[PDB]
Amino acid sequence: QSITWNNKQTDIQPGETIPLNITYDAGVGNTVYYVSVVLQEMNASWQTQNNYNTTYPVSGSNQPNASTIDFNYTIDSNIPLSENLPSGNFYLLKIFISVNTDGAFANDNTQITLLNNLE
Ligand SMILES: [Ca+2]
Repeated sequence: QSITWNNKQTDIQPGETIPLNITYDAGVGNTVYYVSVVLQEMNASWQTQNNYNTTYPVSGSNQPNASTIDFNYTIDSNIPLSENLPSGNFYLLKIFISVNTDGAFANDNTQITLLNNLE
């Protein structure tokens, strides 16, 4: 199993939408269970502290095991800016595929900065 976010960007302003282009493949012998995108606040040990707006752009049965999709992912306008997080904490855009009913996973989790471009 594999998954890539093909059009990465480093930052986003809360309230904006990221137009994700995502390639995934469940892998030979596997069946896609879902593809999920969720914004996470992490600590310095890469342990999740908060999860925001969990989405499942691929889900259900009869989905293609491998495809490239476009998916608009929104950051709520009131999620705290990166500069206002506790020391060492950061945002990670979790982008991942589950195969075989959560039997195995792969990810293209990508660090992102939430900032206010007016400031
Ligand atoms: Ca990666």
